[PDB]
Amino acid sequence: PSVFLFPPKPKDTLMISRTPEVTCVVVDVSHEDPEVKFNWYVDGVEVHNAKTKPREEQYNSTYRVVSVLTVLHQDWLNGKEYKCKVSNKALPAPIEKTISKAKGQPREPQVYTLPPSRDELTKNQVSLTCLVKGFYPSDIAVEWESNGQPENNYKTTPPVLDSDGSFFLYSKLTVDKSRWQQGNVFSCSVMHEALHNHYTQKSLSLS
Amino acid sequence: GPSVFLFPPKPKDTLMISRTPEVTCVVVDVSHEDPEVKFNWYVDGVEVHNAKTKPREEQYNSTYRVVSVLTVLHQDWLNGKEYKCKVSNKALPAPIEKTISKAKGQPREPQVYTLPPSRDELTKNQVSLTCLVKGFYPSDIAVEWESNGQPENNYKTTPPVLDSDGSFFLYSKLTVDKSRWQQGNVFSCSVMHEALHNHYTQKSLSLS
Ligand SMILES: *[C@@H]1O[C@H](CO[C@H]2O[C@@H](C)[C@@H](O)[C@@H](O)[C@@H]2O)[C@@H](O[C@@H]2O[C@H](CO)[C@@H](O[C@@H]3O[C@H](CO[C@H]4O[C@H](CO)[C@@H](O)[C@H](O)[C@@H]4O[C@@H]4O[C@H](CO)[C@@H](O[C@@H]5O[C@H](CO)[C@H](O)[C@H](O)[C@H]5O)[C@H](O)[C@H]4NC(C)=O)[C@@H](O)[C@H](O[C@H]4O[C@H](CO)[C@@H](O)[C@H](O[C@@H]5O[C@H](CO)[C@@H](O)[C@H](O)[C@H]5NC(C)=O)[C@@H]4O)[C@@H]3O)[C@H](O)[C@H]2NC(C)=O)[C@H](O)[C@H]1NC(C)=O
Ligand SMILES: *[C@@H]1O[C@H](CO[C@@H]2O[C@@H](C)[C@@H](O)[C@@H](O)[C@@H]2O)[C@@H](O[C@@H]2O[C@H](CO)[C@@H](O[C@@H]3O[C@H](CO[C@H]4O[C@H](CO)[C@@H](O)[C@H](O)[C@@H]4O[C@@H]4O[C@H](CO)[C@@H](O)[C@H](O)[C@H]4NC(C)=O)[C@@H](O)[C@H](O[C@H]4O[C@H](CO)[C@@H](O)[C@H](O)[C@@H]4O)[C@@H]3O)[C@H](O)[C@H]2NC(C)=O)[C@H](O)[C@H]1NC(C)=O
Repeated sequence: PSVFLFPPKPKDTLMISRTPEVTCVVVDVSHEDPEVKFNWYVDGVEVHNAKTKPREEQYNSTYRVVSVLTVLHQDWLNGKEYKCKVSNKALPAPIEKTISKAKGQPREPQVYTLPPSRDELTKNQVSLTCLVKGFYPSDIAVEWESNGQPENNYKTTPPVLDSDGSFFLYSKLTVDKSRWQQGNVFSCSVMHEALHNHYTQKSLSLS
Repeated sequence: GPSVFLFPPKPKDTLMISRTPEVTCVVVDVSHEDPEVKFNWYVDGVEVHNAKTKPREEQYNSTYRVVSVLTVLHQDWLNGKEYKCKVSNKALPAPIEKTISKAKGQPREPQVYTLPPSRDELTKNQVSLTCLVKGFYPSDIAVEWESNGQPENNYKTTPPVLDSDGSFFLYSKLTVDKSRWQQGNVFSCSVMHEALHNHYTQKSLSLS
């Protein structure tokens, strides 16, 4: 019997219209001892909002029990602590797990778009690059668009700790060479708490 | 009870015959009651006898740690042989077996591209030189930067990322003083991977 606690998605905390949530997952619940119990706290003050999702019977004859707590955007971004407490018959003592946003002064990301290398122009597809550096903490969302429509053939690296204590990442969008050569505009969109309106975009085109 | 961890060789050690690649079997949580541990090693299921076992080390939590190292042949690892470490201890009901090998699949040659700093970044005192490596399989790779034949210090590389075609990509970022870039120095990104000729390639970047 083990307990894991998961933070909300960055995009959910940065847009007021979306619903962020903390997730508490209990694994390795035996058939002999069901009836896992959940206690949730926020800065020590107990809350009663959580919902217990239906459990799954797994392939190795165990169960996974999930509890979800909805959180306010300003609570999470202010640094409040969330504690999940799990009690089962098989456990000797209740298990406590805690999570919160990383502490420290937030730092604004710098966004740079880089066109394909000239050597890549011999291929059928080319890579468009979006470098995002200098940001803190590491919670961030990156998306690509063109003509106001989302592009989907992109992949983003995990954040990497840089030598000055900030984070950086790269996002790579793959497009057909003919779309690049015709002059279409491609945009890298970045969402982070230290940005004005939590959002900025940078464009790239051959022109 | 004891736990067993098996570690692969470092990518640079398998790619240069002058270096020595090694597989490491590490056993933790050996009790003070039953400290005797036995190792058996197999390569493709055939037992080998040239492994080197270090003396047990007492930890501050009243347990022992034991390490056994097997030196491997470069061609054996690159040909996909499987290495098994088996650990026997009287506190166990059965021996513990762990297996490791190179990732399965056909190797694919990396494409290496260097990208100069963005124009918007030239207002800064430091600039970023970018090395993109894409299309490679498997993900075991080594990336380094140098200038004028001497290694550069201030770079960081992302972990490999699985792309949409089943191959991997990564980026490496070198941070340099703007003055060094604007004076026409040559910077070079070097890459080591099994699918490259001589396991090595290099690509340069300069103002010009
Ligand atoms: C019997 O079967 C059990 C279950 O069946 C599964 O078995 C598996 C082996 C597998 O084969 C499956 O086929 C099968 O279904 C099985 O139980 C295992 O146990 C594993 C460990 O023993 C456990 O692995 C851990 O996984 C977590 C992360 O798990 C998430 O990611 C995986 C993919 O990596 C997903 O598959 C999984 O479903 C989890 O999903 C994430 O969580 C939620 C819900 O999905 C998402 O969050 C929400 O998402 C919604 C949208 O869906 C909203 O967005 C919402 O807002 C969100 O909140 C989240 O997005 C999901 N993520 C992804 C990517 O999808 C890892 O964290 C573990 O890694 C640990 O590694 C080290 C080494 O131990 C640990 O030290 C470390 O711990 C912490 O690390 C911190 C670092 O900062 C540190 O600060 C802490 O101190 C430290 N703490 C401790 C105590 O160390 C990491 O935690 C680990 O890999 C499996 O997940 C689990 N199965 C399942 C299904 O969960 C049994 O093992 C098996 N055998 C037996 C004998 O019983
Ligand atoms: C008693 O104490 C032991 C020693 O710990 C010391 O004392 C305690 C009090 C602490 O202060 C420690 O910090 C201190 O070191 C404990 O041993 C540890 O046990 C845990 C498991 O219980 C081991 O965790 C496993 O670690 C794997 C990676 O380990 C590498 O990296 C470590 C740093 O991150 C490093 O310390 C290790 O030595 C090891 O280093 C590699 O060694 C090889 C060969 O020598 C080299 O080739 C590599 O280059 C080295 N790498 C680096 C980065 O240097 C993890 O991979 C592993 O996770 C895997 O399995 C888990 C499931 O268990 C999966 O969830 C996961 O996804 C992954 O697949 C696992 O976490 C730890 O390594 C042990 N420490 C040492 C030093 O051996 C005892 O646990 C403790 N016992 C009790 C009862 O308290």
